Amino acid sequence: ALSIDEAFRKFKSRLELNEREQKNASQRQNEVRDYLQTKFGIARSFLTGSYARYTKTKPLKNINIFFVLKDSEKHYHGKAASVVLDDFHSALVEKYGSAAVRKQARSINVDFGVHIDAEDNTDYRVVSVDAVPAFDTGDQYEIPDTASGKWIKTDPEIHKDKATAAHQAYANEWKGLVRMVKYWNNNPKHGDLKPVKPSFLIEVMALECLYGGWGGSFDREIQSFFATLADRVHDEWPDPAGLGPAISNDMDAARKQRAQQLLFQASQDASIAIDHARRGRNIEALRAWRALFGPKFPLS
Ligand SMILES: Nc1ncnc2c1ncn2[C@@H]1O[C@H](COP(=O)(O)OP(=O)(O)OP(=O)(O)O)[C@@H](O)[C@H]1O
Ligand SMILES: [Cl-]
Ligand SMILES: [Mg+2]
Repeated sequence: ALSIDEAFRKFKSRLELNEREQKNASQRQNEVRDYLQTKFGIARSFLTGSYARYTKTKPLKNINIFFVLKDSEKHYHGKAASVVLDDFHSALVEKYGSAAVRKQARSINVDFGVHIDAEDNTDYRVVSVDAVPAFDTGDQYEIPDTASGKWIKTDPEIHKDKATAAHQAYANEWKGLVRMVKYWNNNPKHGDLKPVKPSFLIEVMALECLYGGWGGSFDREIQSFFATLADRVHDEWPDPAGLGPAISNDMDAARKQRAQQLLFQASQDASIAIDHARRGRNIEALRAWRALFGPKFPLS
């Protein structure tokens, strides 16, 4: 019979990237890069965002690939964001069909048609990539921004370095706790709209909302993490690197109130699980944790 710690560590391992998934991400990168280089001047590409920080939850969706545009494409830098995104969109629809391709704020999503079963298993295949037109300006990158109509600065290496620093200060448990809350945020039980938008905001908040080092127990850490996220979701959350626009403006007021309510509900659901465990009702506690997170949380 599983202890609470044993169950959380199994959950954590189920959310870790493995070698077969990595090989699949690399293969999709080759496929999309080789194609896009026939349509645009692209010097190089790279896997980035949460995928590269080991903070992307499962199943693996919306893996960012920056496609670094050559000087021959510099005309795009002085044009509206929708122009380069339109061109990337049309190219990718031509190859993958309209149903598979979706415009996003700072990327085009390509969905490979990989089946996600009800247990969140894909036979070790990535679900989709976010294709990002990008210019390397020297100090950082610039990518298209639908909200402003223009281009914004981003340095994913600052995000990576600070995720690594938080993780080292948290006894190597920070990244896993982030992936667990992102798994909860993705739970179909919440409906069509996730509690927190974008998912990246959970990680930005966690840089401040996990603190004091690792406390030693997953269940208390998760409870307090949810409670802190509820209390702070209305704060301003700038780009931590100080380069791009704030991360906290994608939710309108009603959406943020809902975010706070669902995060607080999660903190209460976690408290119930903690109370079960305190009283020796261990299979009851595991059932409470599974109802909160979803099927990847184990009962045995
Ligand atoms: N406002 C911003 N300013 C600068 N960089 C940003 C901004 N928003 C996002 N980023 C960078 O772009 C990356 C991709 O954003 P995206 O929303 O696609 O999430 P992601 O990395 O896939 O994370 P998740 O798995 O949580 O969705 C981020 O991880 C971050 O490095
Ligand atoms: Cl959403
Ligand atoms: Mg993404």
